[PDB]
Amino acid sequence: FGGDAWDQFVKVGGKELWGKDGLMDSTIRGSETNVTRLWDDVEGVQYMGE
Amino acid sequence: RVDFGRDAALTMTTDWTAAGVTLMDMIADLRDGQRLVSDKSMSGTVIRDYIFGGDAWDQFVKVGGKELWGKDGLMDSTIRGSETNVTRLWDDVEGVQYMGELVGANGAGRMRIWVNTQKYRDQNDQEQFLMKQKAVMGISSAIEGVRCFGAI
Amino acid sequence: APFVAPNVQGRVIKESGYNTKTFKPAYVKPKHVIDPNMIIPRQPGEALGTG
Amino acid sequence: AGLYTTYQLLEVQRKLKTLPAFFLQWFPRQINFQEDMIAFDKVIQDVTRV
Amino acid sequence: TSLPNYLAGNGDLGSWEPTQIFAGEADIVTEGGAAGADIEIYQVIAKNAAGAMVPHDPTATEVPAPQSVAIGIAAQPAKSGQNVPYYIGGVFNHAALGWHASLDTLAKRQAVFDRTNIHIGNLY
Repeated sequence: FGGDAWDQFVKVGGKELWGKDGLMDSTIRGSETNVTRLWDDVEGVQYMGE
Repeated sequence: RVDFGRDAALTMTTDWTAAGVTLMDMIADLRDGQRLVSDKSMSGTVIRDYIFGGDAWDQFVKVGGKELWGKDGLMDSTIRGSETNVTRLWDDVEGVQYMGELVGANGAGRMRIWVNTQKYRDQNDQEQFLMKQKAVMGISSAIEGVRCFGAI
Repeated sequence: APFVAPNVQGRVIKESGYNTKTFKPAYVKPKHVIDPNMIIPRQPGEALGTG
Repeated sequence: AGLYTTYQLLEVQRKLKTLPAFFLQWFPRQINFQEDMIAFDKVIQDVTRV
Repeated sequence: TSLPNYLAGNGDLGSWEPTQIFAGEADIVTEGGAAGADIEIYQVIAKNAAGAMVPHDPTATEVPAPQSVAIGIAAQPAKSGQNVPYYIGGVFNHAALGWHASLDTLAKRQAVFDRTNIHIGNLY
């Protein structure tokens, strides 16, 4: 992702991601995604998980 | 003024009292700070420690304390996107105290939170807060401060 | 790096320079004058009547 | 003092800024060639027929 | 500002002459107050109509103005608005101090301080 693309992604999808029934709601065993919600704003390449 | 020559860009201002602000906007401001410091520093060191003024922390809780510790929120053990550990409840003291750690997943993105409300007596004998209360300061040991003593 | 057609000489690149910081410490000199009219009065721990 | 302010030099602060390699991880193969041009032959083989 | 110098020349680091301020043992007394104008080290300073330190200025006026009576010797330089530390008592070398114009000879430089705890004199 570019920075702006990722920011748009979190802006639009971060309520459904990390939400109830969302890809990360660990009560629901349909997935194992691991997208980190907080990341260092270093100028570089950041890994966000699967 | 013994100006140590810090870049003017690192003395930032934003309005957390403004309409529509949210927890992620506030953390965005703090990470704007983190980025500028990582860019400007000679060691490139990433800031891990934030010190909050009393009023700054009060505003921070007043705005983000619902998105934090809410469900779907940044602190919810059923959602594996974070390991934040910022406490619901804290002492109040004229001093410094540790509010916990605002971390991401595998140690990524962590920001240790401190609040400072310690007070000192001014040259004019007025009592004043040591840390600017309406502001947040990010700092790191990479500042490698030197305490300097000249000849008596 | 600059792309340069292999015929021609190549492009010259500039360096950039040091800067320095210099600091002189400040000086601090508090003092008190200890008069009798600050020695005489009762210190809180002292008894009533005959201090 | 007088002629010149004496000094202590404390250690130099070298910031060496770099662009670390990221995209080159998907270009691992190296070819050193003196010929004028490089050439590819790409073949499609629809072996999925009955 | 990096550009080396090539042509040969006679290179001097300047010169240093001790600035001996004191000329006696009368006990030294120091105060401090807001400056009303730019003040140099060891300049002789009055207090203007507002009570702020100002470089001494004989013949200021009409009745002579309060800038016209010396009151002390600046111990450190300062810009207007800043606090100036300054001596009020001691024996001082008349040459080390910064003096107004026309206040040249030692006779006049003493005449400015007879009535005070400051005295101003020669060095042998």
